[PDB]
Amino acid sequence: RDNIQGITKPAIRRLARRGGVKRISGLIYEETRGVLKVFLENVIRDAVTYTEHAKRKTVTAMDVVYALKRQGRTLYGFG
Amino acid sequence: LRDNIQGITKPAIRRLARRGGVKRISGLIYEETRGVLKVFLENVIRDAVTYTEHAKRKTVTAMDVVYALKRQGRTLYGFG
Amino acid sequence: RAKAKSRSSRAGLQFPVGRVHRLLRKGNYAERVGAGAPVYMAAVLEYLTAEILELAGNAARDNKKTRIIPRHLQLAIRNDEELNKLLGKVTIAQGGVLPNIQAVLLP
Amino acid sequence: RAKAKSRSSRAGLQFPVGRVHRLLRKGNYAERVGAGAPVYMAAVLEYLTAEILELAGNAARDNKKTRIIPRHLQLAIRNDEELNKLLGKVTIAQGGVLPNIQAVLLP
Amino acid sequence: RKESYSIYVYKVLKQVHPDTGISSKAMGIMNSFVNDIFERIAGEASRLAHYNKRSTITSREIQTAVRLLLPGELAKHAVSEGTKAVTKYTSSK
Amino acid sequence: RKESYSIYVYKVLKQVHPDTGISSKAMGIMNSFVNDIFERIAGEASRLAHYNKRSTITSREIQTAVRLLLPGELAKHAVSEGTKAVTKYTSSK
Amino acid sequence: RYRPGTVALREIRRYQKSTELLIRKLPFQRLVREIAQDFKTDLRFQSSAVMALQEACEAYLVGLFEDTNLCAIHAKRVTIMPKDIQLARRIRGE
Amino acid sequence: HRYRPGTVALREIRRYQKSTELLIRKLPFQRLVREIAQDFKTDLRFQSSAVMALQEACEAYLVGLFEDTNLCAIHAKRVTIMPKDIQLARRIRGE
Amino acid sequence: PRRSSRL
Amino acid sequence: PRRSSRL
DNA sequence: CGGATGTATATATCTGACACGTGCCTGGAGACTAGGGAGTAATCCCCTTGGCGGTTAAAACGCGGGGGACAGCGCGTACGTGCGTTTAAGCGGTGCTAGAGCTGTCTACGACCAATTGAGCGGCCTCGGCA
DNA sequence: TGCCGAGGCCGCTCAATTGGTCGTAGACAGCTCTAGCACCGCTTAAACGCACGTACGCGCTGTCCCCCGCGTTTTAACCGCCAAGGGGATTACTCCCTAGTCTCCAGGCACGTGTCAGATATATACATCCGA
Repeated sequence: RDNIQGITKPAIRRLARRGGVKRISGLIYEETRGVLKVFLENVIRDAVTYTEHAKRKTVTAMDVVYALKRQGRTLYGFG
Repeated sequence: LRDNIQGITKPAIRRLARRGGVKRISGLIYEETRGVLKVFLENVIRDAVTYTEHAKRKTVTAMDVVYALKRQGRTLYGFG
Repeated sequence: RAKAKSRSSRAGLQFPVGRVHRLLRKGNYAERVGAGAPVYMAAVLEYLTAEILELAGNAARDNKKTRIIPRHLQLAIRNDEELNKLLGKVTIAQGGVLPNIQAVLLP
Repeated sequence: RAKAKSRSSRAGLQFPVGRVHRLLRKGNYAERVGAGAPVYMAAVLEYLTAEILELAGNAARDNKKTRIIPRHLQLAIRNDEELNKLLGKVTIAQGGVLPNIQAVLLP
Repeated sequence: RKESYSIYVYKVLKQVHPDTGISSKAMGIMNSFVNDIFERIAGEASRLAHYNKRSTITSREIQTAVRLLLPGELAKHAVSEGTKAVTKYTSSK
Repeated sequence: RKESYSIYVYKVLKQVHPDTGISSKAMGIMNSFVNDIFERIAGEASRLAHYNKRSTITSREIQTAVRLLLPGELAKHAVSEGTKAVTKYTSSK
Repeated sequence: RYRPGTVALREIRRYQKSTELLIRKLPFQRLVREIAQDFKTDLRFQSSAVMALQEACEAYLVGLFEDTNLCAIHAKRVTIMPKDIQLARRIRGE
Repeated sequence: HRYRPGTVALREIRRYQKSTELLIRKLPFQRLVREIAQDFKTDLRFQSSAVMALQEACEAYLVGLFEDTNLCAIHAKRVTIMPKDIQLARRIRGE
Repeated sequence: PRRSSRL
Repeated sequence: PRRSSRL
């Protein structure tokens, strides 16, 4: 469905500015898109597995929190 | 016991670097390596001695060392 | 039968000793739980909470504000060294980052 | 009593099912343990063990040896991609490293 | 009926800063923090008891778990707080 | 008495490579590996049972914990092995 | 007009002071559903679940960029590059 | 006869990446371990296998760190490793 | 108010 | 001889 | 091309660790009963999805220019290679006792159950901290 | 200049507290014997110190091309409002699956033993490097 192109170049620039970066080469955007896709696939697979084990049709914030904690990425503020 | 960090000599550090795949070494590497090793060893031994003290023992054991290493994400195979 | 006195006030704490005891008993941790364990655990939890809240309130006052927000929590945690070591792999939602620019990039 | 039939023989396995059942029951994991869980766990453990041993035997044969040693085990694990992912934070004693020299250091 | 630590966190906040509020998002974050620390300490104590072939979790296991998990000066002041509460609770039976 | 997995590991080795042996250090390493994997799987299953307010650990929880722990192709074959063994066991009583 | 670098420093100072999310919510949600399509069909989502995913992703990317900056400064450069990103990820272990 | 600089180094890399023995001397390492441990508790005894476990862990850790340091050095178009390479590697690893 | 000896 | 179909 | 220098090859040989066999004892299998955990069935209402219109914040695009990345060159110093000399690691016996491990008794402590009731949660209402 | 969410006020149910009983986990004491510490003498292997030279960090210069800052036009994100139903969540009820006991009995563990895989040297054929 080609929805990765919705992560636009100015958004990546804003993230890099929050990261303290001052100058950005023109090939960084495609690399960033690939890295983000890998990370998102890794998290969503585990979230869906938890949802399926509960015999549910709806993914929940606690599913997402458990999946994140499983990878050593604990997150506060969503239950 | 004092000044036992100098027993980790320059040829031994060179052998470790050779196993690591390094081809050239500057002369200031050895002091840095000694400091890094001392920090790591202190971190492991503190936890091992805590495990030994909880059991009311006077002898540190291989299981104490293995538990201390596993507590830090450095699992070791081959000692029980 | 006499007047019921809570174990929290008996130990001089604010955290719920009985609730801590029930969670320990039900959490599949060990076959049996001793009597002093909930008291010790509640004391430790209360102490850590007090530390974090004091630092966060200091940050809130430094921002000329009355209410504590996640930004203040994040600032306190990341500015305290031991707390930063303890909460090393934790993300605080809506927290932000510490202001920091490398010296080489400055004009 | 119509003679004792091993639970491992009923499942067609080599790993012990009764011992796995006892370990699950004594390990403070839950209040109750179902009947097919030890069978499932024993099957998974046996499958993984066979997977590692085949590669270790191949490495030993390539080394012109009859017996498997930690060096062979380490070579097998580090050369298999998925096993390397599974055991990526494990140190094997007397295992050594994989031979690898960066291309820019060569003459 | 959902239970949380909100009232106790608020009591500690009133003790520390008498004139200062807290928003609901920050309260949720504090709830997450308390639950996380509880889980860490309880797991460490359970591992210790299993290692020493005991079947009980006592205050000695909690004290050793705190030393293993908290860094530096945080452990020293936490161990002193826990010891004081146990000896005060025992005196009044 | 010190129980271990040595005889079962040896049987599996005999049926994979008939004319091949193993030394005691390698056997110790294999024992460590088996214990480590057992602990990982059991811990994940215990957490799964707790998250859903269940009191028992069944083979449905073992299967889900295997799908969370093993990498892609390893998990698919491990699930096939575990399902086949339970079916054979069930049609034996 | 300003010299190249002044506006960049001002933007760094501006974005290191706030806490709002920097990606657009609707495109992010579309991408999340697209990815989830491959694991199960006809899946519903909670708004808080999507929000948690976005917060985690943004924190991860910001951390990666701050590591890439160090890698770029090590090589006596100012511009970040795909080689810097690859080195940071390789050392991290991903 | 005299070899050119680098030939012996490559031969040494090839030799030491093939074997599995420990590369540090046992008695000095044991002295260092006891000296460090004397600061946490006095009159401590050690089992024989505990010292060996400590040595294996230390050597594996240092070899991995050197592997990362070499990549950091190569990234800057160099062949020699320097203290700043170790510092960058440890900072990225999170130590 | 309640203060800390660590700070 | 037992062999793995994954390989 | 040619020589000195490490590489792998095939001889023998000997030793100690691996693989196998035995006696027994403790843990696993068989059979039975009892209770509650979980599996269906059914209903309520919360919240997720889908659509429409407007407004305006953000994205997309083109242009000009300067500053940063990259290649090339020269130089001096610091690290690698090799040799002679000094040190202390490794090995093999011997002695000694500190402490880890095991066994038996017997109390104090924690699980369990019944009866009360006050702590804590849900629902409302208001005003002042904050954008 | 507000407007909405933080804090404070009741009703009420349920989970924490008090009191008593029972059984076993663990604390204490005594005994055994293994292994961790300490020492001594001998070989020789490795650490150490020195000298020479070369190759590689490192600074300096020059060229160009590619990112940045800015103005303009197009796009769709966002926000408010509305409607419909899939499914999350709860309650009732029954049965079947797991825990707990008591007999039996054989699978696995400690122990002893006897050969063969694989470490050691020696002589040898052969790549390999470097300066001619």
